[PDB]
Amino acid sequence: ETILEVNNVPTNATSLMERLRFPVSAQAGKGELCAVFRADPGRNGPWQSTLLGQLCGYYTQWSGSLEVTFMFTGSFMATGKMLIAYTPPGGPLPKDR
Amino acid sequence: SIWYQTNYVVPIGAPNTAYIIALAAAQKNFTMKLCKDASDILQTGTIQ
Amino acid sequence: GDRVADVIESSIGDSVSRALTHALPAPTGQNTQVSSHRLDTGKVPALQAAEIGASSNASDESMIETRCVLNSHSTAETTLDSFFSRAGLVGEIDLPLKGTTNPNGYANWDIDITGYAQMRRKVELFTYMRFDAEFTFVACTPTGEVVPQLLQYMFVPPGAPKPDSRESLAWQTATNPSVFVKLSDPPAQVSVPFMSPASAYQWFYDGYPTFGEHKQEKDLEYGACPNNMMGTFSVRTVGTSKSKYPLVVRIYMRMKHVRAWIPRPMRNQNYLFKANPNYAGNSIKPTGASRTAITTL
Amino acid sequence: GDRVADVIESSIGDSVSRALTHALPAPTGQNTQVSSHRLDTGKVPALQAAEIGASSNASDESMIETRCVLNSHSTAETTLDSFFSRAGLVGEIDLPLKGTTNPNGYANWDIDITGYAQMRRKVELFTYMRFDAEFTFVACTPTGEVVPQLLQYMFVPPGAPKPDSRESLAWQTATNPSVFVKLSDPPAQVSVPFMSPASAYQWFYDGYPTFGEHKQEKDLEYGACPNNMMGTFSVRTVGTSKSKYPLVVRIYMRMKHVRAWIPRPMRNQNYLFKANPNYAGNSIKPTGASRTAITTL
Amino acid sequence: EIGASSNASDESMIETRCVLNSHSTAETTLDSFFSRAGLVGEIDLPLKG
Amino acid sequence: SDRVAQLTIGNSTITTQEAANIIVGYGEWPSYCSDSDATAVDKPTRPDVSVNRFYTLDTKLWEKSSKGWYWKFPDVLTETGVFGQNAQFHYLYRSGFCIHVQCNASKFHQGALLVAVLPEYVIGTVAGGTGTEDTHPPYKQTQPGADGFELQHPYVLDAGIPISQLTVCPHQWINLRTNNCATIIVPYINALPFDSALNHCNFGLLVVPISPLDYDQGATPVIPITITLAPMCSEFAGLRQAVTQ
Amino acid sequence: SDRVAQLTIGNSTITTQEAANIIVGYGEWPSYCSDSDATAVDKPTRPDVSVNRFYTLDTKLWEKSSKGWYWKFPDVLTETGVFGQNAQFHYLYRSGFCIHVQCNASKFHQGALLVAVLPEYVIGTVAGGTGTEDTHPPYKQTQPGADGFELQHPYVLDAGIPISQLTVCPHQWINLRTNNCATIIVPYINALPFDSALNHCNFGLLVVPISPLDYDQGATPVIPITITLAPMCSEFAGLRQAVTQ
Ligand SMILES: CCO/N=C/c1ccc(OCC[C@@H](C)CCN2CCN(c3ccncc3)C2=O)cc1
Ligand SMILES: CCO/N=C/c1ccc(OCC[C@@H](C)CCN2CCN(c3ccncc3)C2=O)cc1
Ligand SMILES: [Cl-]
Ligand SMILES: [Cl-]
Repeated sequence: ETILEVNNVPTNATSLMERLRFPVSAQAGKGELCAVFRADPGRNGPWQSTLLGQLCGYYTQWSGSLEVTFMFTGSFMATGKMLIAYTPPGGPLPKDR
Repeated sequence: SIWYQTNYVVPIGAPNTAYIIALAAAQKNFTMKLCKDASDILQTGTIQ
Repeated sequence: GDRVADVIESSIGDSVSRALTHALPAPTGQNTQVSSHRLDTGKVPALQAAEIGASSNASDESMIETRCVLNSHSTAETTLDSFFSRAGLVGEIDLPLKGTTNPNGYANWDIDITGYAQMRRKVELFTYMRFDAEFTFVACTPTGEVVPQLLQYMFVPPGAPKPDSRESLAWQTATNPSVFVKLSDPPAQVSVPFMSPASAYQWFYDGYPTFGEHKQEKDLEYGACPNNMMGTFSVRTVGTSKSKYPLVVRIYMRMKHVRAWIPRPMRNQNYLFKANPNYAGNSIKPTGASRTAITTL
Repeated sequence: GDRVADVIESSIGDSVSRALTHALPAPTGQNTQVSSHRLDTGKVPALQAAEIGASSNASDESMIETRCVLNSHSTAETTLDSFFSRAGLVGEIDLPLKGTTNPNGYANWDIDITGYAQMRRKVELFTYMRFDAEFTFVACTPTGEVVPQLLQYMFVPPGAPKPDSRESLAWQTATNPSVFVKLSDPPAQVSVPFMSPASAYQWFYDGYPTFGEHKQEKDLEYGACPNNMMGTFSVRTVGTSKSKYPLVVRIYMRMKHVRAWIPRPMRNQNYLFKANPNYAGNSIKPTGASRTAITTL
Repeated sequence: EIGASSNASDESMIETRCVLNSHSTAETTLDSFFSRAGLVGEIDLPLKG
Repeated sequence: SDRVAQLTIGNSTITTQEAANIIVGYGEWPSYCSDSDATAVDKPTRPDVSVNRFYTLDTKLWEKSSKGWYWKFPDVLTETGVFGQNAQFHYLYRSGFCIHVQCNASKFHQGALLVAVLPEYVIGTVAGGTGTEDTHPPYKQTQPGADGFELQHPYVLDAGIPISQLTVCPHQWINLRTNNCATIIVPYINALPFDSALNHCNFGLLVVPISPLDYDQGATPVIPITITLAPMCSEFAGLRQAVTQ
Repeated sequence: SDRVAQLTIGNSTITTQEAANIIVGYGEWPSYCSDSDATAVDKPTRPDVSVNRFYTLDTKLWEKSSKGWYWKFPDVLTETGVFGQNAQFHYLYRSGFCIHVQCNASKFHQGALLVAVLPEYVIGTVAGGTGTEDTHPPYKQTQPGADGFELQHPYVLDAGIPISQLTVCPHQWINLRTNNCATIIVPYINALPFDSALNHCNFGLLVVPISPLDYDQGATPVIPITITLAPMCSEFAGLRQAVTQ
């Protein structure tokens, strides 16, 4: 496993390390959206920061299941439940949860 | 896509914002085929 | 566990595709057996019922008195490999000097063999085809002349950087396969495996490649299936200065180790485009020659 | 046949309802075993975790030093049959002379035992109940007097003609069961089987009996389930002229051969209607007695 | 934090069917990856330069 | 080892690191209807994975003044996913359920929710206040759909019965200082082998705060309660056109 | 004993007293995808009876001037019954089909329809008439839905190929003096184990009059052709929300 840049938005040199992680914080309980990204490993985007995506770049075709492990780095007193979903082909970006 | 199932709850004295780090890799049924050059070529002029 | 009867006695799940027919060996044509006059009531070979959808099973022996004929005529020349493993033109690349198309010394050829009628009509007899192939590259000037020029051919699979110039960094070819050869040398020749992500290429794909509303703008993608798009073939004169001579590369393909499924009616109208079966509507011609009357030759 | 692995190893279809617990015999209350002082670390019976949803498993022996007690107290009187097989009032039918309700000599009683609190509260402890029953009919004048009158009781199942008068042709009772008895005779008494189309009657049906839009008008049918509607009980004085005396028939029911499923919280607000659990909103009372403070008796 | 990759597999995260995977892993060996000739040097021998 | 758990069914997986075991209603697991109990003759359809999976239907906010809510099964899923479609196209339906109510807070919040399952949960009205009006609850109240419905008078569960005795039904508690979820497996409960998923709600799910939520100014005040559930051993029969009610 | 038949599958039964045997495309019966050919890992859903049944989708009128029509599979069912729902909720789909085209007349009518199945039936345009315009057929024409679409130029099957050679495909004829229906069983045909029921039409059904309908003034002039079909061994995988295209 290598770090996936889900937060690939900032681009100025001083803020590059920020791409390495996304935030979560107290919401208003409406099952709000936290983040989204394509699962395509050999496509431009987040996966480009991973060794998998890079090596994948040397092969025309690939086949297999992928996995993403999310690590929470908040304080020990913080708690929470998240819903992470993978939407197979054909499904548009989910409107709501 | 990631959604808040419930909510990020914290007591008095703890930060209202924390971060998540995502690590990814392939499962053991993963394989690749047909070697090709990568789309990037990290060089603009000649390398001295 | 399973306890309810309908589940135990279920067929849900058998992967065994039960087949009604099997192949028998047939190196030669069938022999003819002696036959005599039959004047029977009840037996009637001549009468058929084409509505069923099967071809007539009536044979020579039952329609006329035949002699015995030991037929040793071979059926070898009609196998798929015999029919297809003959190299034919499938692409041409031009590398002119002061022209319009490629005055830069290089050229990118989209790997698609549907630009030539002969070869195309043959493969389109089947819907799905799986095979390896031998490609031969013949190069010379437009007059069929041979000159001392060094060329580089490179296979650029989907996702690899397409050369944008005669000096593009992509020609470093560190991973893609490239071939360096002189026009003086004999035609370059290589073997190519079955590269599709599918179990077979298909000359016809009645569908769209992606989801969404299929509005007018995107109607060009109807019938386009990525499993058939193997990549780009790039060629360039090997130098930093323009070549002194104009060139032409003819690409020949010879299929080998062929398998095909689902026969189709054979094309009977002139071809117009690579990507589709479009035909000239104001010019629909019959499949063959015509005559003045049904009662005269 | 089944060949694909997921189908072979499937559980789709097992009708065997695997149970976590089974019943053991218990004719008497549990005995108490001798116990001594335990001063252990690790073992801790007193501590529980009610969140789990199970009752405390702590026993007398582990909470205090106990003596041995051979308990032979019977548990027989708390079986469903012991609890329910006691006849109670479930219906009253009035047959007055010059009144408003039934001045015609007959009466139709919709077979519903939910008109009396005592009996009702008992059966409503369970959701589903299956049983046979013994019905007893006590008749007399309004003063509890006995007179020489002949009566006819008839069970009219759903679909049979309900008598519309003391002289209705329906009293021919050629197929329905009828009982003829005098007020002087002892109370008529018969056995009734479990007649529902369902495996059990149910005192609660959270649903509607039919499809369609469930607009305001039809909201009276919410909770009404035909499987609980066994029919009509009709009674009449047996004659072509008005009876000389006013009558009252009290109907008593005694369940027997009882089975029940799914216990429920017991009713704690006065009953208002037969068909529903409606309660008086401006009069919600606590379940029991109250006191001035939590620290005083 | 331990420093090892996740050991969670398809079978334990969702109900899966049986799949006999015969996809080869031969093309990703070091020799397959590297034994492809590429440009590593250029030497110029000009006249009047 | 009892506080940690994983529920996987279909293409869905749930995790919890603060559970309090699992309750199996009336002590028995869901199971398909046997050939002895069955009565309808047509061969049923058992979609399996496409319908027996975790559906996360609704989220409510717990407040210092919340009264409690209820949802009805199978009413909650009748318009959701492949399960809903089957419920609509078929006259007959039967299934069990795995219910997982979620609610986490902090080690500084307090409060306790009673999560229970009540078969044949018939609703009553306050009868005009005086008890002289024979009112009846409207469709929107008896079958509230996925949004559930808030209880008017919790003490009597809006049906003239004491909530104090609701524990006689399969249940668990979500005591914030102990666990952040309740899990209850429920088998098909009815006096018939199959029934209409539309006209009949086999049971109701009740989530009621018995010990009010509380915390100090400054702690996250938004405490959601999310309802996730999965049908089990779903069976359908009596196919025809789709009907919503 | 070959002119009489009964097809029963699901809760549907078809009868015919003037059949002409049954064709089993390319000589093989539909079958579920084996664990060797399969590639996707999720456990599929096989609804069975709720989707593998006879759906009667459309009726056309045969006229002395009709040209012929075509329908596409599985396009025809994508919006019908439980089958349609599964096709929409799942990314992957595969199935076979039993097709039964019906058309009866009288012993005084005459005419012959060719009923065939053509895998990967790609449609072409007349290219502006002169062949200089690179036009493409619109969505409504490539995937006509249940209504089918009328052929513009039958002789070339609107795709530059001779209909005279269409008999090289699984087919039957409906010759009014002989039979009043055609029945063709078709196995899943594709170069992949499963595929999208939405973006890809595995094959097309063609019903074309080769010998024109005819009769005398006074005989019933309304001669319908009805299309009934049933999926076989339907399998679906890759569940998600419902998508229509
Ligand atoms: C060192 C460079 O040498 N490489 C030579 C080379 C030659 C051919 C190469 O790939 C040839 C692939 C063709 C056999 C595929 C032809 N097909 C597959 C099906 N298809 C197609 C076209 C249009 N519509 C549907 C299908 C095609 O055109 C790759 C490299
Ligand atoms: C010769 C005539 O003698 N017949 C006497 C008789 C007596 C009783 C008869 O049927 C008694 C059926 C009751 C035991 C059913 C009571 N139940 C079943 C469940 N139920 C109910 C009522 C309201 N809401 C839900 C359920 C009822 O009221 C029939 C005939
Ligand atoms: Cl949905
Ligand atoms: Cl429909």
